[PDB]
Amino acid sequence: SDPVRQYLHEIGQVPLLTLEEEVELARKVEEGMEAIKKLSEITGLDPDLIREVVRAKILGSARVRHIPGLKETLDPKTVEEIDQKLKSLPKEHKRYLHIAREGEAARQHLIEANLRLVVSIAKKYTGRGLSFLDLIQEGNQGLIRAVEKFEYKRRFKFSTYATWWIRQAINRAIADQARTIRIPVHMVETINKLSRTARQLQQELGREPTYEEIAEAMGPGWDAKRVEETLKIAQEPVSLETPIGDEKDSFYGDFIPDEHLPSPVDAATQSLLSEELEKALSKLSEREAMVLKLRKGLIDGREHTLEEVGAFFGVTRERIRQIENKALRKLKYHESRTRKLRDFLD
Amino acid sequence: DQFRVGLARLARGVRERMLMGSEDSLTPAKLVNSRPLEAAIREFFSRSQ
Amino acid sequence: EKARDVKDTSLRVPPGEGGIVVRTVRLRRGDPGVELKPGVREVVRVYVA
Amino acid sequence: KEVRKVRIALASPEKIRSWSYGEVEKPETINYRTLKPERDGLFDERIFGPIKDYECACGKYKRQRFEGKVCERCGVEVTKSIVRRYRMGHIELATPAAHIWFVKDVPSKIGTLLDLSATELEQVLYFSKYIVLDPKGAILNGVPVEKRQLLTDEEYRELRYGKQETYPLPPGVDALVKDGEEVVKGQELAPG
Amino acid sequence: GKAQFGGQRFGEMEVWALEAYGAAHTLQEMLTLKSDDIEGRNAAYEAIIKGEDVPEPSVPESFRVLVKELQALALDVQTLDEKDNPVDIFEGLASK
Amino acid sequence: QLIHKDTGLIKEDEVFLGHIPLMTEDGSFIINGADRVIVSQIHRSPGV
Amino acid sequence: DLVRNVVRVVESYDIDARMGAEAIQQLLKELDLEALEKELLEEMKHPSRARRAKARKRLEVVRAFLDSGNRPEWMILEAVPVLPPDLRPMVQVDGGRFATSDLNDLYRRLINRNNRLKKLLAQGAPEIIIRNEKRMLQEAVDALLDNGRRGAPVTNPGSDRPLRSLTDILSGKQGRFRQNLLGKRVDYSGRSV
DNA sequence: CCTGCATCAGAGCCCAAAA
DNA sequence: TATAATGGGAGTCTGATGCAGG
RNA sequence: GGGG
Ligand SMILES: Nc1nc2c(ncn2[C@@H]2O[C@H](COP(=O)(O)OP(=O)(O)OP(=O)(O)O)[C@@H](O)[C@H]2O)c(=O)[nH]1
Ligand SMILES: [Zn+2]
Repeated sequence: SDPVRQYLHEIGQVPLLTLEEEVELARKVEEGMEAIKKLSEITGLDPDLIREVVRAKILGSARVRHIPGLKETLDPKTVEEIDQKLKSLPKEHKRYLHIAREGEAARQHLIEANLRLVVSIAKKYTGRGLSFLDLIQEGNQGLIRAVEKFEYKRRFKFSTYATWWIRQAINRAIADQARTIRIPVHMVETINKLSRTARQLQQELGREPTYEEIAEAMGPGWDAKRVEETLKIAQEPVSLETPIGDEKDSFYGDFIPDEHLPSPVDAATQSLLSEELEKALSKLSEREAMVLKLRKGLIDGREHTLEEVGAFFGVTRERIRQIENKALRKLKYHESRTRKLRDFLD
Repeated sequence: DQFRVGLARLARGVRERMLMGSEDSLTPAKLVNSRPLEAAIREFFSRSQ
Repeated sequence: EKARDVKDTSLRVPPGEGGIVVRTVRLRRGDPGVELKPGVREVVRVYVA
Repeated sequence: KEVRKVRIALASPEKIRSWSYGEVEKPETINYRTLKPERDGLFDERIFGPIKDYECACGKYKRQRFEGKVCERCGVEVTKSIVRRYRMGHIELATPAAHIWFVKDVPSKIGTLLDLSATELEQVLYFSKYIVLDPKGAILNGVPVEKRQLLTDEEYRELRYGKQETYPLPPGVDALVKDGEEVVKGQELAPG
Repeated sequence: GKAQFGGQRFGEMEVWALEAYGAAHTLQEMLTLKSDDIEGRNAAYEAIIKGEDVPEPSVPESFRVLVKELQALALDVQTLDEKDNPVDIFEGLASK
Repeated sequence: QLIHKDTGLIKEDEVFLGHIPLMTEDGSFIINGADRVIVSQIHRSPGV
Repeated sequence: DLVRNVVRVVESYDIDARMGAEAIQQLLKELDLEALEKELLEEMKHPSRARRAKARKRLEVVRAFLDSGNRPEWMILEAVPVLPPDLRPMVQVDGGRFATSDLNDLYRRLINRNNRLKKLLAQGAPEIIIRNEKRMLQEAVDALLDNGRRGAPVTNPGSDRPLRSLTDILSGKQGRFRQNLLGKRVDYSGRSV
């Protein structure tokens, strides 16, 4: 009924590995990877395709899907076709198939037996914007990376190598997913640096530092202006549903106007402006209105400058610039009488 | 009461820092992050009912 | 008349309010003693009685 | 035509897709520097419509002479920006998920149809117990497993992976049995 | 609120008042042209400044929000005519 | 004062914890420029 | 066994047993509603009063789906709809600050877990890990549709405020119906002493 | 068969609402 | 990318209805 | 917390 408690119970069902057991599983995974490489040469296939086919039979029919990068939809037909070419190999070649299968099996057990390690690292990273289980799942992702890269020959215990990859995965998770406005991982690193720096500066000075005091402490390249711009970028958004007051009946979003949609006054104004504009180009001449109207466009916006204007106005090409002026000129005289258009300048 | 909460939160930071990064080269000034305490007091005065 | 680069955002007077301007405080960035919240160049306060 | 009636009904996953203008592939919202929407994210204009009236994202086609065109470069339709209130997106789940209204609103609608109690439906949905589609002749604790039976994890592992146990031998003590040997329950393997 | 230049809240009990009087066109104005019916309120203002009478109202925008919110809950809300055929209250904008 | 339970090492320093708001003479506070009051709270006394 | 030169067969079955909404979607698909009506009608002819009572409640749901034309497996989601953006806005307020709707954080949680699930599947993670990921996905869908309904309410970090889900928006005094639908703020109005 | 017993969904309106 | 590190921290009162239990 |  408690999702953390349930998961803790499930990990506790896989016993921890002995030094021997740890080395045994690790050994089988490495040999299996080498087996798949060799199986590629012999067969003329793809090492990844073989690996997904080998892996499919260990986990069972439960998981069958297209894998991003694989050339074949990885449906029961293709895994049977390809598995039958692998089981049709001679005894000395076919020994490598058995190796790959057992490699994958040991990998599963190795991962499962180390899940408690991830919990003990993730619990220390709580409170940074990802839920505990989100931290465990990202931590588990690194553990998978660690199992694939582990070299057992170095005689190191597994826990030593895994921890680097698990710590790496959680920290990348926090940097990627914690913000409504996503920030590049490197930029998040810089922001955190300013925080630590200012926090030191406040501890020696007994008061808040200025932008200038932080810019000095950050070294060359930093002025006060850049510290401020960085802080502006680091601002997290706030919920529209944030309550205002002790009565539970007021939201912040309710105090925010909608600036996009035209207001009744403005919508009214736009209709009235189009109506006076066309009822104005026709009171000189429609044709000198037709030449001018094409040079801007009512609902289109057809302003180039000199080329395009070569085609259909009705004249050749320099002339349209001139009738643009007499249209604009007669409009200008005609405007002083019907000075109703002055007020639309706001 | 709000002060006591803020002090206990700062202690979480102390115990967690007494595990990571070298069990020796730490003074009290580097071990303490005052952010939890400042927020609790600022939280009480600016937003308590 | 070229369409101007800037628009008129001036602070005005709400419906039904108003009086005599008795004081003004102007606070910029880069004046002694004042730093505003990030991004804010200057703050002006007008007290009307 | 005039509205005389309002019907409300369930939506198939096909129909949910019949509404959708695109899949939201990323938790990203808007770009931190440009403040414009992130491509394929929750505000993407390629899915839900243009931010500005009759104007595409990159600005190749900027006015209403084109309505219905989809810009080749940036992918945004030229229409009224009002459509960002109307057009739906969708998320394609990897594994199906139950709609909580039809589970937790009592008596459960799913539960009544399948003759599953409140406790049972919780346990299957929240991954506490297995429910059997095809026993394939399995039998557990002497009785055959029948379809729609609930199994715990331990019960499932015994059925699915077999039963086994490992016994530690005190260091240096040699075993009283040989590798490969069939063994009865209670037989002595080592001094302890 | 006064500081936002707000409108007065005409609430559930106020609608009942208009209903008991049977003033349907007054009530409909409160529910459409004087609030969230966008096509109607823009059109109504234009009519008063031109001396024309205000137009018959259209679909209120907060109902369209309600429809889309039920779709986000995976419920199909369909407006129908007398012949049981679907009626499109989005005027083609949300369909491919 | 830092004490190492393992070693014996002692490093002592005075660390800055931030600011605490002060009450004025008439019993009020100044929080972000605005004068404020803290209202007393009645409740059930601890005990048995 | 390539060392011991033996093929072991460990006693165990090809049994099909599943967890979660995926299992349920199948059982709901494997319902012939016509038959279950027939069965429940035959059971409706029976004493002890309780037998007839339960067959009725069941028969009402069966008949509901039958008349309507709805398939029971639709109560399970494959594609989850996404509400249009202007209804969950991200807007720049006066100060140049951004203010955003709670639905965006609920969707982000969902999208991350879905993406992580796609990745864990392609990389062939163990069943324990895929199981954890799948149940977290249910909880993320559960918070999106009705938050707080089952389990701990999802909150923004460092706040006790439950995030406002689709169900909270529709229902209650502050809900869509009783706030913006049966009553509204209006133009051409004023107030005084 | 009947009764304890829990889990859930209810708890007035409008205005300032000083964030 | 390599000493080893392997199971978490935390908060009233009403009436109606569908449920395991003498 | 304050107005009817
Ligand atoms: N519903 C409601 N009404 C309120 C509230 N506060 C004030 N009122 C109004 O306050 C009024 C009280 O009026 P009274 O002056 O006590 O009326 P009365 O019966 O003549 O009493 P006297 O004037 O002393 O004779 C009622 O009419 C209410 O409508 C409130 O919070 N809720
Ligand atoms: Zn474009």
